Parts: sequence; structure tokens; C-alpha cells
Amino acid sequence: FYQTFFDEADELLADMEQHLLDLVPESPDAEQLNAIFRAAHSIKGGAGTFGFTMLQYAVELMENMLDFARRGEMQLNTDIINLFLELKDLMQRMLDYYKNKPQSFYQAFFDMADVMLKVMEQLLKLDAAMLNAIFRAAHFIKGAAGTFGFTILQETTHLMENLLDEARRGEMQLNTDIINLFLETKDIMQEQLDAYKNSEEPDAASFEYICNALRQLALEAK
Amino acid sequence: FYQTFFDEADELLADMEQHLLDLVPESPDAEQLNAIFRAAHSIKGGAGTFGFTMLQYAVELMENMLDFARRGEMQLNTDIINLFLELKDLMQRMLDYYKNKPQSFYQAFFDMADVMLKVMEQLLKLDAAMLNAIFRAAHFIKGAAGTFGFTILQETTHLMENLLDEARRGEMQLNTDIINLFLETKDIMQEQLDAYKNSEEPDAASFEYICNALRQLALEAK
Repeated sequence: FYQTFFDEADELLADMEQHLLDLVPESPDAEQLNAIFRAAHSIKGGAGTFGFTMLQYAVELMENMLDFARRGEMQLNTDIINLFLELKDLMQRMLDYYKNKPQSFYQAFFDMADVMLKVMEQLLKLDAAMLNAIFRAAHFIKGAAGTFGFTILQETTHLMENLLDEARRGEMQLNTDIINLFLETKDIMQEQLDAYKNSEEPDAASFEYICNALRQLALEAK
Repeated sequence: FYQTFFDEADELLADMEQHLLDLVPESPDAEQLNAIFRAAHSIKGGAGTFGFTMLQYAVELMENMLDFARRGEMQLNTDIINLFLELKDLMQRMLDYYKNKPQSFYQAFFDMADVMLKVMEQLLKLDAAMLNAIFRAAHFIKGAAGTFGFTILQETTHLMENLLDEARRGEMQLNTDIINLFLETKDIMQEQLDAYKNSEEPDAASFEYICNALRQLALEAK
């Protein structure tokens, strides 16, 4: 949902930039003013939706100025148009702040996920309550991997999650082989995490191997 | 509201650490388990209140393990106690993530505030709608300065904000002298912003000067 907004907002700002540049300081076109206003209003909506407060404030500020400009309360001139460009650039900088946001964020995830895998490992090695715990730890890793676009990690965890959902509810019967496959999945997920930790790409061979094994179990346990 | 939680949570984690260390692996005390649980539950509440999701997840995980331990579903041993210490450390690391969070955040503020001062400047130099705009720009700077503990910047902006509130509503009559005091306040606020930008302390002489002048106007306009 975030990236759709970022792609649209970038496009809108590129449109805003051209319309601002096409403004006639002595006699501005209310149609170009309306275009800049529409693009700013669209960005405001998204910024509010996702809690992009710095962007929200930057947009409100341009909106206000534009509302005076398009209604005729503000006298336009070169200086004012330059201010509008700076507000547009501020909106761009704020958008990029929220678009960016990593490192401290990546590290907190890497550290958190490392710990959750240890918890999963031990609970496997040890009850519906524990199955609910392994399930939720996998659910977090999947969710978080989805957040960072870690497609390979997300998929591995998702396949194990579905098996853990059937295990916790009581739809699927568990045994030593199944548990060892879950432990093997844990090891693969750690390597997937480590590859991303080192800004490398996870092992495709391991991914295909574990996903075949997890889907095999989804059939075998039924 | 944030710092009260951070101070309490730090204390709770220090308590948790001692109770975990005082656990008897062969025959644990349900009272020490309850203490660790209470401290974890308290931290969970705050984490939920402020949207500290990474912390929330780290706490849920310890909570779950502790609920098995205190109820007797989990067999304790040295390894399990070490895992509890790691979960406690994770909770500490997550707390510190949310406690920290700056730089990219400081820079976005510095850049945003720089632009808002320019907008304020020009609108002063130029209507209740514009007075509402200068007011809100000051309101943002005050709010944001409050967020970063910039007491001197917050106070300067707050005093001007109250004057801007009376100006926008129509309680206070404005003139050239008042506007020039507002422009002078803008210059002081920029220097206050710049001092913090360079990790320096704002000018105390300017602060006292402008606050006397702003309070003088609060009396003079009435």
C-alpha cells in the first residue's frame, strides 16, 4: 500500500513542478493553480492515511498558499513562485524521508528476527499454546519480511506458517520427521536473514528445496 | 509522556534482570516468575500505547514463555533461563531503538522548520486566513521543538503563537512595530534553530530579550 502512494506522489510532484514552472507571474492561470492544488490535495490524503506527519504539514502549507493564489487572495510574483517551488521541494524531501526510513530500522529487525528464530528452535525441540507461539513468531517474520520486500524469506516463513496453523488448530498430525523439517526450515530462514543482513541475495537452491519439502508436508500431513 | 515510559521501563528491566538472575533452575519461585511477568506486562501496555511494535512483539514473546513458566507448562533449566535473559535484552534493545530514533529525524525537522520560517517571514511582510497560516506554522515549530526538548525554541515560538492567536481571532490590533517584532522573533528563532542544528546552545541574551519584548506586546496590544 505504501509503494503505490510513493509512485503516485512522485508522479504528482513531477506534474506540480511543471505546472509551477508554467505559471505566469503577472496573470496566472487558475487552471494551472487548480492542477497544483489537486496534486497537493491528493498527496495530503495519502500522507494522512499513512501518518506521514512531516509531509502532511508541508502539504497543508502549500495547500493554504495555493488556496489564496487560486482564489485570488494572494498576489503572485517571481518570489512567491520560488517559495512554491521550495514548498514543492519540501514535499519531495518529506516524501523521500518516509520513503527511506531504514538502517536503524533494518538493524532492529535483524536483531529481533535472530532472537525469534532461537525461540522457534527451542519450542520445536520441546501443546497448542507452544504451537500458537511458534506460529506467531513465524507470522511476525513473514509480516516483517513483507515490509522489507524480502520475497524469499517471506515465502519460506509463510509456507511453514500455514503448516503451523494446521498444527496449532489440530488439523495436522506432527512427528519427529516434520519437526526436523521445521528445524531445517529455521536454519534456511537464518541463512536467508544472514544473506539480507550482508546485503546479499538468499540461496535459490535452498529456497526451492525447502519450499518443495514444506509443500510435500502440506500434502503428507493431510 | 514518552520519557516517563522510558524511565519506568528501564527500571522494570533492571528489576527483571535481577529476578531472572535469582531464579532457581531446578525449583523456581512462582513469586519471582510473577515479578518478571508483572514487569513485562507493564512494559507491554506502554509499548502498545505508543505504537512501539518491535517492543510489543519482544514483550509478547517473553510474556508467553513466562506464562508457561509461572503456570508450570514449561520445564525451567539453565538454557531456558539464558533465553529469558536474551528476551529481556531484546526488550532493552527495542526500548532503546524507540528511545533513540534520531538523525534522519532531526534533519527532516531542521529542513522543515527552515522552510516554515521563510513562509512565516513572507506572510508577516504581506487577512485572518494568513494570520491562521502564520499561527499554524508557529504551532508546528513549537510542537516539534517540544518533541526534541528544545525548551528555548519552544518558549520563543509559544509566546509569538499566543500573540498570533489573539491576532487571528481579532482580540489584538496589529501595526508596523508589532510586525517588525514578529520578523525579529523569526530571526531569533532561526538562530535558535541553527544553534541546535550545530549541536550548540541557543543565545540566552537573545532569548531573554525577545521574551521580554513578546510579553511587553501581550500587555501593549491589550
